[PDB]
Amino acid sequence: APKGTIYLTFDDGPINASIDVINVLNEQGVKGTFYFNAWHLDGIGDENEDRALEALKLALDTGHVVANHSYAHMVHNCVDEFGPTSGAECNATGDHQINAYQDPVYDASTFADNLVVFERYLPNINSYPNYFGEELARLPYTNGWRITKDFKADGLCATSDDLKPWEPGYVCDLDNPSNSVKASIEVQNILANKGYQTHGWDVDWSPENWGIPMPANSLTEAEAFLGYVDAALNSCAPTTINPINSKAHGFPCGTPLHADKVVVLTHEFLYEDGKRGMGATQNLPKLAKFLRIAKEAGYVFDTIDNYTPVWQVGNAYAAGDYVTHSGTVYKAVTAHIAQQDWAPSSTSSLWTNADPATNWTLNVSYEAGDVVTYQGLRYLVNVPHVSQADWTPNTQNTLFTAL
Ligand SMILES: CC(=O)N[C@@H]1[C@@H](O)[C@H](O[C@@H]2O[C@H](CO)[C@@H](O[C@@H]3O[C@H](CO)[C@@H](O)[C@H](O)[C@H]3NC(C)=O)[C@H](O)[C@H]2N)[C@@H](CO)O[C@H]1O
Ligand SMILES: [Zn+2]
Repeated sequence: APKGTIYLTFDDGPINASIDVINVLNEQGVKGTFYFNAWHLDGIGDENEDRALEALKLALDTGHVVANHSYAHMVHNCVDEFGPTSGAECNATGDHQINAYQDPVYDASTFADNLVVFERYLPNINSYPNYFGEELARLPYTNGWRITKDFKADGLCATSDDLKPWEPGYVCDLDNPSNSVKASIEVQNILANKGYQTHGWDVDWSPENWGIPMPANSLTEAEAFLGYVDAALNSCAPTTINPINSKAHGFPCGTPLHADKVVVLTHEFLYEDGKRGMGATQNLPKLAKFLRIAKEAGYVFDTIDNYTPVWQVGNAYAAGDYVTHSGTVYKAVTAHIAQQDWAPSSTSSLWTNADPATNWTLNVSYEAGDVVTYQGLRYLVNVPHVSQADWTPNTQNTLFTAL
């Protein structure tokens, strides 16, 4: 038996430093989840990205999961007209989390255009089992969560309308949050309706002190960081974390799917000797040590696509157990042994659809007070039922009422 499961996640690649992080993981057989922005493939990301596409292939060919972090990390929302140099301009002012989300519908279509750009550089990318770019996402700067119908969170302080949190006068206020944070929540609901899950994080391997001249140099030591991981296990880390920017407000603490797991967040550019410090010189052995000793401490590493386990012939499932089957979440209705001829489906009596989306869907267990969207209209659930073809919201005056 294992102590728990760590999910190593790496934001904001593929950059030339993705290559070196991958080789450290590959030396120890650990596989990681990589949330990628494809503008590094167009070389407009203002980093070292000569080998970005080489990095993307190395990740896929050595079995790491690739996931959708949007095309340009919402840098169009920081400049006034997004173009080649926008990545460089926005690094001058450092106004990244300021007005990070504005038009939710445009911002969300940035995840769509991400996929179009990947498939253009790696035209055979859909043939990799590891490519989850259509199904797994993470919002820039936001500790947001869309996991199941009953497992969602939101980062209510992750972005700002005016000031940075280290500037005098920054007041957060979860009761009326920033228009940027409001926009970020709409983006998640849009992605959820497209069939995505989104994962935030339990722990952040990041600078303890971003203000420092070389902020990559202040990365937590591995031994100490194993301490933050042991700290975070079953302790509902996303609400207790610091700063209040990276908090996941509304995290369903105690939820069963999160038990015995820790999602670690890091950035590849923290592992590069360069503009942010001695990243490779100081932190690549940090990461190597963390794998050796976290294994010793009793952990097993995995990738986010298994956080929600895949339905498997031969496993015993209990009522209320969550699985994934074709990138769609289901909750067991009936304890049973899963056999090949009754996998989850839109008509299974053994399973109900539990995707965190909000359009009306077949085989969902609706509670009263739920709202669904159907043929462009919003209906409210008057009576708890499991939906089926005959009960479309626009024909069942009893079950649904139009808003
Ligand atoms: C500690 C704190 O006050 N806030 C934490 C955030 O720092 C952090 O979110 C991360 O912020 C980074 C700084 O903005 C940001 O890096 C930027 O990313 C873009 C895209 O790669 C680059 O163009 C910028 O150069 C880069 N900025 C810098 C200074 O390197 C990260 O993308 C973003 N995730 C989160 C997670 O650590 O936690 C907050 O609490
Ligand atoms: Zn990011």
